[PDB]
Amino acid sequence: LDHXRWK
Amino acid sequence: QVFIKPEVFLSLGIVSLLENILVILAVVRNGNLHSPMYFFLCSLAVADMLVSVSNALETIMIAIVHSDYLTFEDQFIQHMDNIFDSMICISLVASICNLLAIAVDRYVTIFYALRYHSIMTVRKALTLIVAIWVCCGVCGVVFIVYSESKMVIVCLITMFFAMMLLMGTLYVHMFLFASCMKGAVTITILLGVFIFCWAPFFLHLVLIITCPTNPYCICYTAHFNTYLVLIMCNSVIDPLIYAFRSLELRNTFREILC
Ligand SMILES: [Ca+2]
Repeated sequence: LDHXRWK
Repeated sequence: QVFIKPEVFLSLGIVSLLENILVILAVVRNGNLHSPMYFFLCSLAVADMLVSVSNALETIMIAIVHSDYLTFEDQFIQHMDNIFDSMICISLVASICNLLAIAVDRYVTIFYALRYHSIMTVRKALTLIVAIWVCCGVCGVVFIVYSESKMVIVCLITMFFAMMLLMGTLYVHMFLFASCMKGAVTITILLGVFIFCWAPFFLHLVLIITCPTNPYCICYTAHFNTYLVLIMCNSVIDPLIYAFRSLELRNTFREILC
């Protein structure tokens, strides 16, 4: 996973 | 290509959680703040709570998996990402719908100030609130469970852009009057903080959908992690505007300390 989305 | 220490995310999340808890407990502990227009400011507090809690939990999980402590059955991380990335797509549509509801209620009470008690009663406002939250729950899940596509991004873009038009129309109405002088001034600020905070992120994804491989845009998105600290700062500001503009809520807070 990673922060926010559509990075 | 830039990074922010997780302590920032966690601290902002906890502080905004405490502020919204205070707002809702103040409304419930008081007996005059039961008007149907004062419950939408509780629903907005719930939306900001969702954003703060989800971001704090996501930061904690990323830091925990990064460290040398557990193994998480890769499916499982990809599952809690979608759980966490979906209580922010709900707390965005919910914020938009609640700002629209507050604006419509204020417009009704300013231009139709004769039967507002007959039409907009407490129970009817509660029904509208629960309907809004139920609908936004489905809206925020369908998007995230179907985010790999391109239609979701553009739909979000048009939603934000149209609500920007509604804000602009309300502002231009504010300067040409022909109760109202002080009525719709709150929803003018609350709609001027949501736009100022969700704008840097929102055009960030009009770019990657238009100019992905372009040396200008490339060094624009490269600051992604600081368009997310701005999203929290909308939840640490909104409860403050209620305090510095609604009188009787302030007096309730005095009862909170003593
Ligand atoms: Ca995520």
